[PDB]
Amino acid sequence: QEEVYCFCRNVSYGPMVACDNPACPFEWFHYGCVGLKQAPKGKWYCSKDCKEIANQRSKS
Amino acid sequence: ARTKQTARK
Ligand SMILES: [Zn+2]
Ligand SMILES: [Zn+2]
Repeated sequence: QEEVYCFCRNVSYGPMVACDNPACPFEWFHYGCVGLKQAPKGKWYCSKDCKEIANQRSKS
Repeated sequence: ARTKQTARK
């Protein structure tokens, strides 16, 4: 099945993850869309922001 | 996080 997800505006290639952030515009993003592999041993954030969004206003 | 993967080309 072909469904768009990450801001990439393209379909889910295969390697993906879901935004583990209270917000995260979506809840499915591709690795080719973002940056990672099999997602770190634990949890990944839909996007470089999806994570920062979970931190909620942080100097980091 | 809920993930769905299939390796990368
Ligand atoms: Zn997100
Ligand atoms: Zn994408």
